[PDB]
Amino acid sequence: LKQKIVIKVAMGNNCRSKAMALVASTGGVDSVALVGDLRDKIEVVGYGIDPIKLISALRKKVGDAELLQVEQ
Amino acid sequence: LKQKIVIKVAMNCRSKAMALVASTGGVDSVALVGDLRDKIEVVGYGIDPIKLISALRKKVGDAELLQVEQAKE
Amino acid sequence: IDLSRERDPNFFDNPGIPVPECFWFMFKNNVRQDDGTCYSSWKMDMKVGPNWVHIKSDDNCNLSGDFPPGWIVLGKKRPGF
Repeated sequence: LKQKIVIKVAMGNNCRSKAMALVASTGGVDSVALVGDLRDKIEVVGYGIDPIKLISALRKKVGDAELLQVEQ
Repeated sequence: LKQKIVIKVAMNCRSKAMALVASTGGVDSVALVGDLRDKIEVVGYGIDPIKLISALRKKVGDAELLQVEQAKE
Repeated sequence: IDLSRERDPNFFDNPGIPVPECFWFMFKNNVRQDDGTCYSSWKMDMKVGPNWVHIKSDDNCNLSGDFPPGWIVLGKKRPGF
C-alpha cells in the first residue's frame, strides 16, 4: 500500500514553489521533499497516489517531468 | 542553515494546508505527521514561522507552532 | 512513565539533513499529549502547554527544560542510534 515516487521536473523562478504546491495537494500524498544537489527531483510518499495523473498535471502546469522511481 | 518547524493544524483542508506550506519560499520538505495526520513538519531555509502561522490561520484554520529546531549539520 | 513502553512516534526524516537521533514524548499529568523527533547533543524550542520551553539534549537523548507544572518532555534514542 505505501508508495515512494520520485519525479524529475524542469525548474526558472517560483517553479519549485509551484511544483511543490501541486504535488503536496495531490490525493494520497503524505510527504514531498526536493532531493539531488540541484533540488530538481521530488520524492513523494503516500498511499493511493496515481503516478500517471501526477505526471500529467506536472507536465501541463510546471514543465517536463520524468518518473525516475516507483516503489511499493 | 536549515530549520525544522512542526505545526498543529485543525484540518480537503489537509491538501489545502500542505499546498500553502509547500509553496513557501525556501521549503525543502513538507510532511503530514502524527497518526491523525493533524501536524505538518516543514524543513527549509529562511522560513518565518510567524508568517507561516498567519498564512495558515487566514487560509485553513486554527494552527499552533509545536517545535522549532535548527538542523544539526 | 516508562518510555521503553511507549508506541513509536509517527515521523518523517527530511532526506536533505542528518537523521535526528532521538524520539521525544510530551505529557500533561502522565497523559501523552504529543510526540516527534529531535537531535542529540543539541537544542530545540517546544510549545509545552502555555509556554515556549528551550530544551537541551545530551548524547543520550536526555532532555532538560524548565517545564510548567504538570508537564514533561522525555527523550530516548531511536532504534540503532
